[PDB]
Amino acid sequence: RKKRIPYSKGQLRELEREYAANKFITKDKRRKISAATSLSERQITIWFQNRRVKEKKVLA
DNA sequence: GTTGTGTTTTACGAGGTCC
DNA sequence: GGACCTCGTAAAACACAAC
Repeated sequence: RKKRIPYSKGQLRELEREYAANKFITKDKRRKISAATSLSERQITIWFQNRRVKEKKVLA
């Protein structure tokens, strides 16, 4: 705990790209995106959790 | 050029599901 | 008995208004 570190443009690109392809992360694509983005698997799992909330919220 | 103040983006854990 | 996602929460870090 904690501390709040925003994700860079490059990381989000990669994360948004895979999400646009499949909303849900696999274990294999998770460890691929980690290597490519240098983000932790945990961070990635969390961003995905939070990204689904957003897609849900934004329906309006 | 900065004080208002929403809203959004990262964490995390109780609560419950699926192996 | 951990891996994991419904929602809830908390606070960083924006995004606008304004005088």
